[PDB]
Amino acid sequence: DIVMSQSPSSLVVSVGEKVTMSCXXXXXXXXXXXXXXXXXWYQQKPGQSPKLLIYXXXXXXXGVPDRFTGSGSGTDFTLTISSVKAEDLAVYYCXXXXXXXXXFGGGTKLEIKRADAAPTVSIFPPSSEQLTSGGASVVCFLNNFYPKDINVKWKIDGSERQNGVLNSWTDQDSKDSTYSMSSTLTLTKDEYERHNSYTCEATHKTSTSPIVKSFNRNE
Amino acid sequence: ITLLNGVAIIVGTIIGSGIFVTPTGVLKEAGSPGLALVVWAACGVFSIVGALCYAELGTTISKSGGDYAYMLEVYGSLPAFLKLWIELLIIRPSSQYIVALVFATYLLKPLFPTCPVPEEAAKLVACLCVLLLTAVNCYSVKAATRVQDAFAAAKLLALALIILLGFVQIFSFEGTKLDVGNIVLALYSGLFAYGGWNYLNFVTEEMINPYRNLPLAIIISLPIVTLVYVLTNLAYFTTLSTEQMLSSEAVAVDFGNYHLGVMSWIIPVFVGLSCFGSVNGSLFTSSRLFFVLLTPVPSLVFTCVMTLLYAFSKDIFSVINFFSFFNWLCVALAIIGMIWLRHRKPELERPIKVNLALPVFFILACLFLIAVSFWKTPVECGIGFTIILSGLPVYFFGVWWKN
Amino acid sequence: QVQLKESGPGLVAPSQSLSITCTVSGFPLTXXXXXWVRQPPGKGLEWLGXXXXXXXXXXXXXXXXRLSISKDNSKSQVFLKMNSLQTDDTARYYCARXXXXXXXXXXWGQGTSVTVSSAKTTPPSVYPLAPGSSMVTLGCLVKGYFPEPVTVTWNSGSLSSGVHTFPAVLQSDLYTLSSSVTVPSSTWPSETVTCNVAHPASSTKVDKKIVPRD
Amino acid sequence: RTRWALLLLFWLGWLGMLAGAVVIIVRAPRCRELPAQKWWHTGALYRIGDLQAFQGHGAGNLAGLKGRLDYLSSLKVKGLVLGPIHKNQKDDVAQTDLLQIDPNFGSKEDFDSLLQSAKKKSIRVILDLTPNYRGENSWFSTQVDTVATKVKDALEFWLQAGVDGFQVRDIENLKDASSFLAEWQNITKGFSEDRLLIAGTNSSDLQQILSLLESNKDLLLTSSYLSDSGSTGEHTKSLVTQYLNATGNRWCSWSLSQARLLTSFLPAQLLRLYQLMLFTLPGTPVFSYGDEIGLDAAALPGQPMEAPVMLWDESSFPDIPGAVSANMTVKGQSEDPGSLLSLFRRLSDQRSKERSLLHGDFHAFSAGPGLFSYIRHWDQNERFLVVLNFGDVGLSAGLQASDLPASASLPAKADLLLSTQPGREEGSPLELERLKLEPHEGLLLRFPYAA
Ligand SMILES: *[C@@H]1O[C@H](CO)[C@@H](O[C@@H]2O[C@H](CO)[C@@H](O)[C@H](O)[C@H]2NC(C)=O)[C@H](O)[C@H]1NC(C)=O
Ligand SMILES: CC(C)CCC[C@@H](C)[C@H]1CC[C@H]2[C@@H]3CC=C4C[C@@H](O)CC[C@]4(C)[C@H]3CC[C@]12C
Ligand SMILES: CC(C)CCC[C@@H](C)[C@H]1CC[C@H]2[C@@H]3CC=C4C[C@@H](O)CC[C@]4(C)[C@H]3CC[C@]12C
Ligand SMILES: CC(C)CCC[C@@H](C)[C@H]1CC[C@H]2[C@@H]3CC=C4C[C@@H](O)CC[C@]4(C)[C@H]3CC[C@]12C
Ligand SMILES: CC(C)CCC[C@@H](C)[C@H]1CC[C@H]2[C@@H]3CC=C4C[C@@H](O)CC[C@]4(C)[C@H]3CC[C@]12C
Ligand SMILES: CC(C)CCC[C@@H](C)[C@H]1CC[C@H]2[C@@H]3CC=C4C[C@@H](O)CC[C@]4(C)[C@H]3CC[C@]12C
Ligand SMILES: *[C@@H]1O[C@H](CO)[C@@H](O)[C@H](O)[C@H]1NC(C)=O
Ligand SMILES: *[C@@H]1O[C@H](CO)[C@@H](O)[C@H](O)[C@H]1NC(C)=O
Ligand SMILES: *[C@@H]1O[C@H](CO)[C@@H](O)[C@H](O)[C@H]1NC(C)=O
Repeated sequence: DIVMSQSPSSLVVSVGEKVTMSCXXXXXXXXXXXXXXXXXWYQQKPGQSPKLLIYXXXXXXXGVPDRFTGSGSGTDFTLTISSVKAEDLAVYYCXXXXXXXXXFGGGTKLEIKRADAAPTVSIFPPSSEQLTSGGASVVCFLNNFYPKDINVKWKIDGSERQNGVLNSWTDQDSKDSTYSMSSTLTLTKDEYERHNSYTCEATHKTSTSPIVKSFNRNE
Repeated sequence: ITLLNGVAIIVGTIIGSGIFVTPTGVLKEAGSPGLALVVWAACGVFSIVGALCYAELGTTISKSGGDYAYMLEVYGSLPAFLKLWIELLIIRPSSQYIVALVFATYLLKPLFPTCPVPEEAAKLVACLCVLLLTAVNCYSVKAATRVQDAFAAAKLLALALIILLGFVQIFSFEGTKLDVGNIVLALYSGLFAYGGWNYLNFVTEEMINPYRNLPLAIIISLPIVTLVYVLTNLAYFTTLSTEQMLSSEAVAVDFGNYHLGVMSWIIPVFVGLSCFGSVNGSLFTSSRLFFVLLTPVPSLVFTCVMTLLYAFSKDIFSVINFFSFFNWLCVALAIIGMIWLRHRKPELERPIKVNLALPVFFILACLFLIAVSFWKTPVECGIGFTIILSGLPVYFFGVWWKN
Repeated sequence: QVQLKESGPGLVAPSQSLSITCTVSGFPLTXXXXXWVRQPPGKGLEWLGXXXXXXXXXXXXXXXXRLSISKDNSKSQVFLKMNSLQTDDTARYYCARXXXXXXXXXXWGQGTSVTVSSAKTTPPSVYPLAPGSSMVTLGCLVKGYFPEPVTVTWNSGSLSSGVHTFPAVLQSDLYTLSSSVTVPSSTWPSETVTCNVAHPASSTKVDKKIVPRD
Repeated sequence: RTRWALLLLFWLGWLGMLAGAVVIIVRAPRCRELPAQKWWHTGALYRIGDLQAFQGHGAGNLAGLKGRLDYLSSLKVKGLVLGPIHKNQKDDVAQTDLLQIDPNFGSKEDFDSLLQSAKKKSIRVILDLTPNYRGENSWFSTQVDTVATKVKDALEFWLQAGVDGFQVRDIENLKDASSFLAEWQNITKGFSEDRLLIAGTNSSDLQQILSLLESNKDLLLTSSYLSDSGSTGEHTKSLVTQYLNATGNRWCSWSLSQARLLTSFLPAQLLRLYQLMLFTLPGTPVFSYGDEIGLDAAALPGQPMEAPVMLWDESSFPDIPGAVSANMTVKGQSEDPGSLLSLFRRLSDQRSKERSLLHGDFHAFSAGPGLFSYIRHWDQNERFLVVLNFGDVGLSAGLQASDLPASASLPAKADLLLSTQPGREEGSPLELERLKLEPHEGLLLRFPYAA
C-alpha cells in the first residue's frame, strides 16, 4: 500500500504570494515503462464536494485556471499557485492515480492573510415565538473581523456570567476574507425575566477597549 | 571361431535393449541434437579404453584368481563382502528393473499414443514380466536359454529396420545448454546402452588365443557398434522433432507411427521381445555369480524380490542415474587394483603387457564422472550410501555367529 | 452536462443496513466506472470501491467485508450496501465518476452525510431575531433538531449579501445553528425578509416571516 | 505335498496381479484423436504488401528477398503473403494480366527460384491476387464478370507453378461476394486440400462477417473487426468472446486489419499487450511486416502510411539521417532482451511448439473490471493461463473460476513463463489469489494436468 504524506499541515499567505505545497509518496509513483508520474491534486472548498485540478502530475483538467501548476517526479511532488486570489481558500489533497487501493492524502488548509478589521457587534432579544414555548436565549453576533480570535465575555447588568455559553466560529469568507462569530446564552424563562440589562463584550486586537452592545428587557 | 566370427560374439552382448530408452534421456540433458550426437560418439570410445583394460585385467583374475570377486580382492581389499553386496542389491536388480520397465512402456504405448502411459499401470506390467521369468528359470534352466537365443535376433532386425528408414527420407548446434552437471548426467544415459563389456572375458577368451586377438578383436568391435548407435539417432533426428522426442516415453513407437500404418503393429512386438529376453539373460548371469547348503534356486528368488522393490520409484531416468553412480563406482575400484599390481606382483603376465597408457586415461575419467553427480544431487546417492554401510551389521553377523 | 444527484443524508439505528443511491444523468452509465469515497468531517479522504457495466467490483481491503456495491442499469443509479454500522461510520459518502480504468475521479457527487445513532428524529424549532431599539442585521435562530444537515437561505435565492450561516453546535443531543443577513434599513420596512429552513432528513420546511419589534 | 500350494499360490498371485493390471487401463481415460493440422494452423502468417519498402531503394526485387529469409525464419512464421506482383496498369481493364510478373519486381524465373528456397526453410508463399492494387477501387468497377474469370483462370496457373495458397483483399467492393468465394475455394481445394484462400474485408460489424463465413467455413477472413476496440482497449473482452460464440468456436484468423500495421490502431503502450493476445487466441495470427519491431507509419516525416519503410539498421532511412534511433531497428532490438523483437520471437516460439496453444480449447472466465483472462487446454498436455490488464492502473485480478470444467480448473500456484513488462522474475511459481498486475502488464502462466 502506497503511503502519501502531505508536508505543510496549514499555511497562511496573502493575496499574490506564490504559495507551494509539497507531497511525498512511500513507494515510487513513477512507472518506469512509460516514464509518466502518477499523482493527482484535488481542491475542496469548505462545505462542498472536491474537484479535480491536476492528473498525471502535470496535466491540468478542463476548466481549471492557469494559476495551478504541478511538477516533479519520483517521490516528491509540488502544487504551485502562481498568485492566489480571494476565492482560492480551500483544502488540497493528493491521490495515487496508479494503485489498487487508492490512498488519499492527509490534507492542507490554505488560509488568507488580510489587514485587521474590527467586528460589528449586534445583540438580539428573544423572539415572540420563543417566548410562547417557554424558553429564552439571547444572541450576540460578531461580523467581519479578520484575526479570528475573539474572547466574548457575557455580563448580566454588572455580573459577569461565564457558565454555559455557546460559541461557533464560521469558516473564512471567500469575498472579503473575514470571519464571523455568534454567541448564544442558554437561560430559562425565570432566569431571563429576573434581570433587565444584558452586556455582550468583544475583545479584539484592533481596539484596547472592548466593543459593547446591549439592550433592556423593560422596553 | 576366428577373428571374424569372434567379433560377432562381442556385438551380441553390447547391443542391449538399453538403446531404446536412452536417446530421450540423452537429449533431455544435452538439448540440441548436434551436441546429443557427440555425446554418443564420446562414450563409445570412452568405453573402448575401459573395456580393453578390463580385458587386460579379466584374463589374469580368471587364471590366477579364479573367481569374479574374492581371490582378486584378497590381493586388493579383504573386505570384499560389501563389494558383492553393492553388486547384488542395486547393480543387478536395478538393471533388471529398467529393462523390465522399458518392456512395460512399449507394450502400452500403442494404447496411449498421445497420452502419457498411466505410470501405475506400467509398474504392474513390468513386474508381470519378472514373475513370469523368475518362475521359468526355477522350473527349467534348459527351456530358459533356448528361446533367449531366439530372442537375441529380435533386438537386431528391429534396430536395423529403424536405420533402414533413416536413409529413405534423406539449428543442430543451437540449443546446447552446456553445463558440467548436465554433460555428465547425459553421459550416464549413453553409457547405459554399452552394457556387458565388463563381462566380456567369459564370452570370447575361451575360443582362441588371447595374445593379440583380444585387444584387436575389441578395438574394432566397439567402433562398429558406436556407428550403429549414432545411425539410430539420425533416424530419430530426421523423422521427428527435438521437441516431440523430448516428451516421449517410447521414442521408437512415435517414430514407427510416422511412416507406415502396419509398421506400428510390428515395432512393439519386435522391441517387446528385445527386452523380454534381455531381462531373461540378466537373470542367468546374476544367478550363478553369487554361487560362483544353497542351491542356484534361492539366488533366483533374491534377485526377483529385490527388483520389485524398485517399483516405488518415480521415473526411469531417476533410477538410471541411481544405477550409473554405483555401476561406475565399482569399476573404478577394480582398475585401481591392476595398477596397484604393477609394483606388487609379477602375476605371470603373458596375455598382454601394456598397462602404461590406457588405464590412466580411464581412472581419472570415471572419477570425474563420480565427482559431479555426488555434489549435484545426492538424494539418490545418499539413499544408496545409507545401505552400503548397512552390510556391516551383516558383517558382524558373519564374524561371530559362524565362528 | 454531467450531473450526479444523490439521496441526501439519512439517519439510521446502529447495526442496520443502509443502501445509498447515486442517480445520474447526462452520460451513458455503462461506459464509465463509478467509484465511492468516504470522508469523515475534518479528516482525510478514503476510497471504497468501483463498479462497471458487468457489475464487477474492486473493493479496498479495509472496507471490503461490510460494503457491497451494486448497480441498477435500468434507472441509471448505483447502490452501496452498509453492514453492521458501528459508531465510527458517521461520515460523508461521496460517489464520484472516473474514466474507463484510469482512476481519476473527475465529476464528483454531492455528498450524503450518513449519521448513525440510537436517537430519534426531531423537527427544528425556528425563531426569528429582530433588532428593535447605516445597515442593520436580521437573524434566524434554528434550535432543537437531531439530524445535523440544515440548509438555511433567505427568501430562496433573493438575498446573497451578508448571508452568514454558522456551523451547528451540539448540546443536549440536539443541534442549534443561527444565520445572519446584512441589508440596509431602507429595504426591510419596505419589504419583508423571511428565513426558510430545509431539513432533508425529515423534509420539514418551516418559514418565519420576520416581524419588527416596537 | 509342499509342492502343491506354493506354486498354486503363484498361479493365484500372478493372476492376482494381472487382475489389477487388466482393469486399470480400462478405468483410465484415453486420449481423443488429434485433429488433422493443416500447414497454416501450425503458427503465424506474415504479410508483405510492398517489396520495394521491405528492404529498400531499388533492391526490392524478388531475387534480393532470399537473403532475408533466415531473418524471416528466426521469427518462426509459417507463411508469407507477398503482395500483388502481377502486371497491372492502374484503372485499366484490358492491360492487366495476372499471369506475368511486373519487370520492376523481377521475372518468372526469379519467382520460381524463390519458392524452391522457401521450401528448404518450411515457409509457404501465399500469392496476393487483388487485381487492381494501384487504384482506389480494388476490383475493376465495371465489367466485374471477366475479372472473376481473370482470377479463375489465374488460380490454375500459379497453382501449377507451386504457390501454396492465395489471398484476395477488399471483397466489399465487388458484387456477389459470397458466391465468388465459393468457386475459388473449390478450385484451391480441388487441386490439393492443403492450400489456402485468405479473404479480406474492411467491415467492422459482426453481422457482415458471419454472412461470408456461413457459406464457406474453410477460408480465413481477415477484417477490421478488432480494429475499433476503444481508446484503451475498452471492448476487447467483449469483442473477443462474442465473436467466438458467434461461430461456435471454429477456426478463424486474428488480425487487427486486412492490410495495415498494429500501430495504426493502438498506442505504443498497448503493443506488447496485443502481441501476447494475438498469439494465444484460437486461430492463426496474421501480422503485417514491421509489427514485430513496432514500426510506426507516423514519427518519420515523408512516409506513405500505407507502406512504410522497414528499419533494418540506422542506415535504413538515408533521406532523414537523424530520425532513426538505435532502439527502433532490427539490429538494435535483436540483442536487447527487453525489446519488442524478442517478445515476438518468444511468443511465436510457444505458438509453434506447444499443443495447447496449437489446437487446445478456449474458456474465458470472469475477473475484475478492466482486465481480460482465459485458459487454454488440450487433453493432458501443459495448460496455459493468459491474464491481460487493459487498464491504466494497478488492478488486482480477482479470478473467479466457477464455470470452468473439472479437467481445466485453476491451481493455487502457477509458474510464470514470460511477462510483457520487466520487473518480475521468470520461471518461479506465482500465487493466483493475490496476483496484483501492473499498469498495462500481461502475464503468461503455465500449469500441468494434475487432474
Ligand atoms: C469500408 O468499405 C466500404 C466499401 O463500400 C466503404 O464505404 C464507402 O465509402 C466511400 C467513402 O468513405 C463512399 O463514397 C461510398 O459510398 C461507401 N460505399 C458504401 C456501399 O457504403 C467504407 O467507407 C469503408 N470504411 C472505412 C472505415 O474505410
Ligand atoms: C511376450 C509376448 C507374448 C508379448 C505379446 C504382446 C501382445 C499381446 C501385444 C503387444 C502388441 C499389442 C498390440 C499393439 C497395438 C494394437 C492396436 C490397437 O488398435 C488394438 C490392440 C493391438 C492390436 C495390440 C494387441 C496386443 C499386442 C499384440
Ligand atoms: C515384504 C517383501 C517380501 C515383499 C516382496 C514383494 C514386493 C517387493 C512387491 C510385490 C507386489 C508389489 C506391488 C505391486 C503393485 C504396485 C502398484 C504400483 O502402482 C506401485 C507399486 C506396487 C505397490 C508394488 C510395490 C512392490 C510390491 C509390494
Ligand atoms: C508377458 C505378460 C506378463 C504380458 C501381459 C500383458 C497384458 C497385461 C496386456 C498385453 C495386451 C493387453 C490388452 C491389449 C488390448 C486390449 C484392448 C483394449 O480395448 C482393452 C485392454 C486390452 C484387452 C489389453 C489388456 C491388457 C493386456 C492383456
Ligand atoms: C511377490 C511375492 C509374492 C513373492 C513371489 C515369489 C515367487 C516369484 C517365488 C517364491 C517361491 C517360488 C517357488 C519355489 C519353488 C519352486 C519349485 C520348483 O520346482 C519350481 C519353481 C517354484 C514353484 C518357485 C516358483 C517361484 C516362486 C513362487
Ligand atoms: C536393502 C533393502 C532393505 C532394500 C532394497 C531396495 C532399495 C535399495 C530400494 C527400494 C526402494 C527404493 C527407493 C524408491 C524411491 C525412491 C525415491 C526417489 O526420489 C529416490 C530413490 C528412492 C529413495 C529409492 C532408493 C532405492 C530403494 C530404497
Ligand atoms: C466443386 O464443385 C462441383 C460442382 O459445382 C462439386 O461436384 C464438387 O464436389 C466441388 N468440390 C468440392 C466441394 O470440394
Ligand atoms: C452462445 O450462443 C448464444 C446465442 O447468441 C448466446 O446468447 C449465449 O451467450 C451462448 N450460449 C452458450 C450455451 O454458450
Ligand atoms: C529509444 O531511445 C530514445 C533515446 O534516444 C528514446 O527517446 C525513445 O523513447 C526510445 N524508444 C522507445 C520505443 O522507447
